[PDB]
Amino acid sequence: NIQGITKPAIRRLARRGGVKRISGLIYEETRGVLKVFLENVIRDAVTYTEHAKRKTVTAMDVVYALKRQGRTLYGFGG
Amino acid sequence: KVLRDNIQGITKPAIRRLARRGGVKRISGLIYEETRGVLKVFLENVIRDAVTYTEHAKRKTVTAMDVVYALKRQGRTLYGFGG
Amino acid sequence: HRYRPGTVALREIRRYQKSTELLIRKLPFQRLVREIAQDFKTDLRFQSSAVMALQEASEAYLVALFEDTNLCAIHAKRVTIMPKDIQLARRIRGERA
Amino acid sequence: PGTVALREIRRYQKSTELLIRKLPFQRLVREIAQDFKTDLRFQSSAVMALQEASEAYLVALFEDTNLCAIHAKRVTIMPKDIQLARRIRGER
Amino acid sequence: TRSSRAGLQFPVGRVHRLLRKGNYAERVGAGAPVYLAAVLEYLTAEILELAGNAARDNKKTRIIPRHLQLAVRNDEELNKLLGRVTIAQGGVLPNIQSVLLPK
Amino acid sequence: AKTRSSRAGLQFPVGRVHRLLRKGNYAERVGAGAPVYLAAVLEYLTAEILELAGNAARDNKKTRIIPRHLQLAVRNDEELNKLLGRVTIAQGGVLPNI
Amino acid sequence: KTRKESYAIYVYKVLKQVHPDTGISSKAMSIMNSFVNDVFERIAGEASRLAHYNKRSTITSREIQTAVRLLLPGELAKHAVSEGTKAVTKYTSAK
Amino acid sequence: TRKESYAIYVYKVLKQVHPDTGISSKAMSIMNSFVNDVFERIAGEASRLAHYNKRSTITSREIQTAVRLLLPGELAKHAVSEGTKAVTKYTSA
Repeated sequence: NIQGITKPAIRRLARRGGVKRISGLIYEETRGVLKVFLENVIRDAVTYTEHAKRKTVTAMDVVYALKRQGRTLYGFGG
Repeated sequence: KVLRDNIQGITKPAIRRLARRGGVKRISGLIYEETRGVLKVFLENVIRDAVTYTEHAKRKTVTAMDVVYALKRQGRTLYGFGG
Repeated sequence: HRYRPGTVALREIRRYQKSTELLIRKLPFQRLVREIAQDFKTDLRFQSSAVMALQEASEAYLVALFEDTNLCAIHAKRVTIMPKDIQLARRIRGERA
Repeated sequence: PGTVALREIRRYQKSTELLIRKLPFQRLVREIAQDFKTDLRFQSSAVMALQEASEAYLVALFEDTNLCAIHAKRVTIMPKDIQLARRIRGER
Repeated sequence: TRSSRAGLQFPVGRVHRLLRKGNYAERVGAGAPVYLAAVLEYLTAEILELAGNAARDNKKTRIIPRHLQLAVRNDEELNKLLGRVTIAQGGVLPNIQSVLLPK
Repeated sequence: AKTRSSRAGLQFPVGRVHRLLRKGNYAERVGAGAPVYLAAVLEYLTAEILELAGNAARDNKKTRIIPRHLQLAVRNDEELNKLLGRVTIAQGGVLPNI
Repeated sequence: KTRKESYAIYVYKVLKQVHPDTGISSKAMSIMNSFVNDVFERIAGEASRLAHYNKRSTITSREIQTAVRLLLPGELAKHAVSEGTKAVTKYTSAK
Repeated sequence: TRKESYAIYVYKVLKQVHPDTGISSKAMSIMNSFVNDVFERIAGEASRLAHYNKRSTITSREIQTAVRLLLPGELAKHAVSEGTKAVTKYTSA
């Protein structure tokens, strides 16, 4: 599951970030970091959804969560 | 009375003590001027916000509440002076 | 023939910095999101737009983190990012302790 | 060399009293404020709060600077360390 | 309308309503909606200006997110204002560190 | 008992919390359980902090809690240190770490 | 079918005011609308805090101006204040 | 004039927890600042939550979810338990 974030995908993300040379342990460290980030954001989004008494997490929940975390996102009904 | 070059009132021993409380052991020579620059930028931002709040209040004196509001604006909340 | 190690990397940097299409294929990421969500509440549904928002935010965050990591590695006279670079970057950011 | 550095580190990490002297700091703050608008007065507690915030900020910055210096297999903090720390902080 | 009376293109009434209904203060004056609408209109005018410029540079007629991202990040003050905003389908500016370049 | 704090078995003033909630433009109307809940949360947090602050003062052989104690307490507790991760305590100081 | 609102048409009118022979995509329209909403929220919140800080109950044009000067960088804030004062004066002209 | 403060309640809690311990003036001020800061954060999150659901009132449900968003794990859990226990006690009495 978590491993579905393929090593080459991390390579592409790094390339877009401006990295030239990548270490082997990077890939796993990135997987951990992404796991933590998704954990926090999805926790907040669910929290909102639970308070909305809905079984369907909405994009607005994600936007509000990202705003909470100081990572505001545009393009999904800000 | 005019004020000039006060930024040098931040003497080298003071900056050194600060770094000591920051856990720094060995300090390069050029650090001091960079530290003065950083401090000047920080003070310019905080006092800009504080003076804005003071102007809105139509007061000629800057109050501690102004400073605390400015700091909270900068994401640097401070306890111990009200608010 | 053969391209010297390190050139195709630069070419890929140029290629990817000019485009905006997402770099993680959608379905694995979506399954990861669903797995993570399940641990907070059972029998949940997601709007596709919500999944896209999550993917955009995460990808942008990772790209920024990689930028900072590359800066850290360069600071150490290095050209390869290593786990210590990411750890230092996050530490200074204030994300990790 | 270096022993008294550690001694000072311990001494100033034990205490809390302010490290920047009071009157130079007040003069600097008055100057900076003057350039933003003339004829301003200050409550001394406002100056003290400003100094507290400045010192906290500088100590945290120095912590990050030291972290950067160690990352470069060095032990002496140098301006580029501060620049890297502030860049990563997202400051400008 | 009141946008007409103030030479604005942004809806003054909408802003006045949202100001009341957002629970920002007990009472809302008359100038405030006009002023806030004017500032919003100016800011979006700046954004659209630079994004259209970028779209011209990229030889396109319709603005896509990438143009907005380029206009924001290339501009210092807009980049500062949107310091904590990630724009969907925005991408990043082209930037390669010196030491990474071939010798 | 007359005081709403006594009704809820709380030390904090539920009336003051109610007034503040209303005189702060958070919403048109305020429920009656929200002031109680918020006052109880505030009281719990102050108690949690004061416990560690008194322990720190005891470690320093002092009868009174001074800002250094509050700092030590917050910065030594992972969760409290996170809640106040972007806050500065006047005269707080820093934790001894080399 | 719910009648959800947005700023689309006024954004388009301004765009024409600045780049007559140019269009915009829906994804960018959404981005622009989100930016409008975010800036509105920030300025209104700053004005609200302004009111409380001074023990007053009204968000007037002055509160909006000072919130703008707090929230925006130097040059952008300068031009924002110019535009706001101009529009407010012109509105008080007409009736 | 009247400068309201949480000083008396903080004193009460302190003596409940540390009867043989005092608090300095600066520490009392800091505690007051912390109380006000947490109050504002919780209330603001609750207000956002009310707005996000097109709701005109803040109930203890909003406060609870705001706490769950704001506080860390163990802190949030214990604070929630305390809050709902106090709410139940208030309702019954």
